[PDB]
Amino acid sequence: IVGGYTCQENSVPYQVSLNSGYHFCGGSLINDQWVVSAAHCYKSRIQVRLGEHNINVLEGNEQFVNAAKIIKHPNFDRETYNNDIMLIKLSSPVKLNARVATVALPSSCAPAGTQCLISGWGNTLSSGVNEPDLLQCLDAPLLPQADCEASSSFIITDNMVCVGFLEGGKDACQGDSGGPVVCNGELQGIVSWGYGCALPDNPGVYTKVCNYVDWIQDTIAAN
Ligand SMILES: [Ca+2]
Repeated sequence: IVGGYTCQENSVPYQVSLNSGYHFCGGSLINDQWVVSAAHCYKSRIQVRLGEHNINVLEGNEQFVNAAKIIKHPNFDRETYNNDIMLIKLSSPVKLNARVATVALPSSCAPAGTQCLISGWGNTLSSGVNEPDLLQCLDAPLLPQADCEASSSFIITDNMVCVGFLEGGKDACQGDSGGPVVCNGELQGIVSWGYGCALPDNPGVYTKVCNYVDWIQDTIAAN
């Protein structure tokens, strides 16, 4: 997260870190045994880390659980990142508490202008790379598609939504991928891609979770 602020410790209880020997993506806890992330974050094996604040220091609220099933959306397109969503079923249910909690799925597609919270342990620089120890937060609004593409060097599909600032300076970045965009207590987006990070005229692009509520529920029920 570039241009954000350090989240208060465990203040984003649904935020998880996907780890394969190091942090590589984020995710969101949606029930005691399922995590939703981005399909581009797929790996053959993944350890899910919950209750984290400092990912490099054991602070006492961590729960590390291995992924049992890692299910990418069947229509995920690696070239365009269309349908960039994935479900992870944990090998065992986690213990839900104040610091490890679930986030609700969207009841509808939120409108442009809705204020949200984006979070993650991704790169904090708009140039170069800096991986933060502590979870970063960013208050950002959903943007109108037309506004987003006006002077950007990209376009988005109906399964994507731009979130952020047209002026740049504040945005998600590499390492935040798969993480949450929560608005009014509902997961409306998943960090997916962008052109650079925090660059003017190039807001971040996120998977529009409201288009996948049925797939998510069906998948969970089928497994
Ligand atoms: Ca820790």
